[PDB]
Amino acid sequence: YRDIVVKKEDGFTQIVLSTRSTEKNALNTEVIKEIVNALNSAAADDSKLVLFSAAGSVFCCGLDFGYFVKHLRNNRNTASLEMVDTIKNFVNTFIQFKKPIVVSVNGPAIGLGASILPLCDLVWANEKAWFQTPYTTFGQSPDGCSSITFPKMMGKASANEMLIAGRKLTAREACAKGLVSQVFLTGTFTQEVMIQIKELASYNPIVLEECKALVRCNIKLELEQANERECEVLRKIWSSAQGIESMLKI
Amino acid sequence: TYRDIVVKKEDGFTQIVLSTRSTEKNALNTEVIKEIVNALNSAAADDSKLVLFSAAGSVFCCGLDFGYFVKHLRNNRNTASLEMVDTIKNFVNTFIQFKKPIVVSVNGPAIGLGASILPLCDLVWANEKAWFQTPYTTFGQSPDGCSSITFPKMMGKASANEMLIAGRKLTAREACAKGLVSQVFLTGTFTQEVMIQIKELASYNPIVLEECKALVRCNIKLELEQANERECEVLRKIWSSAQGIESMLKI
Amino acid sequence: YRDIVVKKEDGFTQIVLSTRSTEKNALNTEVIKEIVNALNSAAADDSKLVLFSAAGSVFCCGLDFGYFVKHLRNNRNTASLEMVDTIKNFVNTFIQFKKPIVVSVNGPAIGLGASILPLCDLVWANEKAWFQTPYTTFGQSPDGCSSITFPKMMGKASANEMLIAGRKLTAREACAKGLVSQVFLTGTFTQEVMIQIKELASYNPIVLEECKALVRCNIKLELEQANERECEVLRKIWSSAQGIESMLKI
Ligand SMILES: [Cl-]
Ligand SMILES: [Cl-]
Ligand SMILES: [Cl-]
Repeated sequence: YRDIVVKKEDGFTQIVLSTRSTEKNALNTEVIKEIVNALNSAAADDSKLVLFSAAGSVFCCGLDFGYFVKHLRNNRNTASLEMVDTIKNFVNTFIQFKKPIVVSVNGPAIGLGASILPLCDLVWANEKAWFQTPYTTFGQSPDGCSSITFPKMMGKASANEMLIAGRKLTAREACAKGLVSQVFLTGTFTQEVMIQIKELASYNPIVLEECKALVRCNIKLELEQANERECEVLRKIWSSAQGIESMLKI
Repeated sequence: TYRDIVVKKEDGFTQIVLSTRSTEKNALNTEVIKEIVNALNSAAADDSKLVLFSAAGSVFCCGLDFGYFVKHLRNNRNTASLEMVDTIKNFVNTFIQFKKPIVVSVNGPAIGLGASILPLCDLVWANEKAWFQTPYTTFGQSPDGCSSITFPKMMGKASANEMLIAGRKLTAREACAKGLVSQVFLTGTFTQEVMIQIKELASYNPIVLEECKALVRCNIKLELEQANERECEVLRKIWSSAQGIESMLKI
Repeated sequence: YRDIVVKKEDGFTQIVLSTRSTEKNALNTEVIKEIVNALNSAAADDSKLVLFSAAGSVFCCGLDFGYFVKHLRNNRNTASLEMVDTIKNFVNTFIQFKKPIVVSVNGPAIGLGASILPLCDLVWANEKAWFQTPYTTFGQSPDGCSSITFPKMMGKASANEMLIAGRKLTAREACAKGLVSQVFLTGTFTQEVMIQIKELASYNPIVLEECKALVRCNIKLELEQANERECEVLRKIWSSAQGIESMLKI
């Protein structure tokens, strides 16, 4: 791996976002493929859970648009179709993943950076982290199943303040909305996380998987279907003159 | 031309102002419902990217005008309840089918049917002094506007029932904590803040706006139509009963 | 009876948990069979609604596992089936119940004492009450349909802070999450519940039965299947060696 660090500790595996092929941990095709491959290996591991974290001032600014736009500019529906396929499979990996994923957010989560969070099982955020899905600004419709997961958590109209209006949520605001599930003090953030993760790793593996399987059970199909619907709209938008024009805006 | 509402076709948005003259406090009667349906239908058809739905006076909407309805019900109960139920069902259905985003601006109390329609819109912008109430149990009715499912969806069932059964009032800030309101504004800058935020929304791409709304409502639109049918059948039963009329007369 | 008091007042029946057979209103087979009997009776009453309350320092500390681990020790195959069957029928009684159930929580609600709350219609809690489902310390999968009701009400990530992380919620934070529906000041708690309950019981019977029917019809089938799936998983955990090893800790 070039763009992530994977550390298999006592009963859990840390996947750390730490990109060098991109800035601010943006996701290009190759970063996404390392994540998918690291997750696939943790699934085959004897890890009980995954900690998903990031290094740097930003957690994840989401899709690297500079990278995708260059590909989209030799033409056409092709680059469009490939990029959606990549996003589709990325989101699905999270949807299908059987072990708990605890996400540690120590900086802004933006776009696909924020929209995959509700696909995880616990979301622990530094009080300094913030969250946004500036879709209307990007000129796209929702990704990461957010068209269903934001309304389920916070209700339609609060979901829309993020999906339609593009508003930033502080960590505390996102937690009252259900997007973050626990807020931590900045000074002691990383040690607070490790202590609580080692506690979680100390529990029984069968009860952790069975609890996730029972919460997973009814929601999985809905998420697969949301992802499919989201991807179909992105295919349409990203192969339109309009959609391409929008992605080109910085 | 409209008697009870004002429609403003603005820069990339349509503005529908509830401003009734034939009822008090923006109460809804048959005639006010039909104008609103009509205005929505026209906004659906023209090149507005979105609708701003608002009100004038000291209340947003006090819901159904029961003084107006109990008079017809008193004359022919079987026939008048079918009518009442048809117009409400179709009022609600108009909001369920509307494909463009509806932003509602609430600048005073929203009561009964005036609160229960809010969850069918897309953003709910409230002045800090607005409050919200569905006193169905006080009125002597069951839920309307799909609130039987939209309130449990946004709040959880028990919190839903504090509004649906217990008849409790929510300030704008506590309605915001429960998902019914989505943004709260200081009273001093309410309408100017609303107007700037609406123009920035109207600056966005129409296809992005409508696709996003379509995606969000996809797995729920059927559920809403079905709730509205269920609700209105119970309402038909209650408003055609001796107890129902009596309850309505005491409002 | 022995462990409960039934009080049939003007338009409502009150069921009071005050256990002598267990400590802190914990549930054994006998306490559970009494609650089921009271409920079935109340369903046949002319009462418009049920008030469910408790006496003592705690509301309900959940399953009495010191009682259960005992009978599981010798006959480790069929004592589990017996235990899960009692639990499944206890939960089903709430799922099926047709009149409103208001629950009054005047102290901690722990484990199955907490997870049955979402099955009732209103949950009035003293500000001093707190809520916990410490399943992963118990070493069990969720019970009471918490696998679907906690996620539905508060979002999946917030739900897992309870389901997986075993976190305690005060009455106020349980109210922000949708689990409690009204918090009361402690000095007048009792007075206020009785006043508000007689208020509710003064409403038209037809309209109370119908708001409950309109809320209930969309969700009951889901609740029944969650119960079935939760019970199956508990069959397995509680009959396994590591399960019984878990059940031993007070
Ligand atoms: Cl950096
Ligand atoms: Cl006025
Ligand atoms: Cl005691």
